[PDB]
Amino acid sequence: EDRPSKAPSFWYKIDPSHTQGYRTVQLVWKTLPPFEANGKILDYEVTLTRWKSHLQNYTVNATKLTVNLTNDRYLATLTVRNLVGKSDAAVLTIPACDFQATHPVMDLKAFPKDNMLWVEWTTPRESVKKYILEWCVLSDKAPCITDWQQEDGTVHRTYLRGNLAESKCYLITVTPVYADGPGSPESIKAYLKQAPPSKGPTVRTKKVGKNEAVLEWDQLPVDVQNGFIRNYTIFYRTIIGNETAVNVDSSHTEYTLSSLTSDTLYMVRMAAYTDEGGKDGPEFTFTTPK
Ligand SMILES: [Cl-]
Ligand SMILES: [Cl-]
Ligand SMILES: [Cl-]
Repeated sequence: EDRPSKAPSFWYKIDPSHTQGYRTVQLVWKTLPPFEANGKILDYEVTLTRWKSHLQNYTVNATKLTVNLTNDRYLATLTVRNLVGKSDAAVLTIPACDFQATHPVMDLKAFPKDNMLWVEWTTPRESVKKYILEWCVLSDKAPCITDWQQEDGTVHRTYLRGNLAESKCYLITVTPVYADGPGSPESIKAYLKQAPPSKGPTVRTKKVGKNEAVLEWDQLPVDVQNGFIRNYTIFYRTIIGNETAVNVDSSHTEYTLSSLTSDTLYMVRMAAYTDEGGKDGPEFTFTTPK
């Protein structure tokens, strides 16, 4: 048989340590797909070498390792081992603490097609070794827990290899990786599929005159949007009259109704719209003074 056929995908997250002078580094990798593992994975090995210092090695039986690094630059390697031998290594530079990330991807966009969420960008002008893509759902009913994947340096379009949901807003971040460290990240929001909002805006009067009323409302919580809100519509009518409808820019949170009749009972509601349709909020009432 054969040893594993490629290095695992390999990345890290870094934070300040409780110990002065150190950084807590969470090294992470993905279990190779079975076709690349070529047999039972026995374990992994990480090495860490600080510039002009002694190499540290760790045997790991898991897909994550937490280490304490100084503020210096490190070379990190990861190999996966099976009964036959060791894979080629995944290699990263973990830069010194004064490292300035530059050279982000340009023209980042994301869009659904064929039931996958595609992400594409213009390649940076530098030689990219590989890319890290990260994503999480934006929601007030669940924290942003990231999943991630790795791409070869020649890639400029790919799809997220997760099993995603419709009507959820994904925050997607693309980071180029260079020989000397990560590039600066860029992020975009996108939906695998949009739907009409689950709730409409709740409208209230700020001020009411004989012939005008100032309305205001809070923006919809992201969770209930189910897509990018493109615009609102205000519908209003005298108690005895026909309905009037006026469109409102999605970036606004106030609007003045005009040409109102004095001494009159008004009923009013608003709807919010995504590309897929709209949803009415609750009806509200006010009476103009005489
Ligand atoms: Cl991956
Ligand atoms: Cl965006
Ligand atoms: Cl008025």
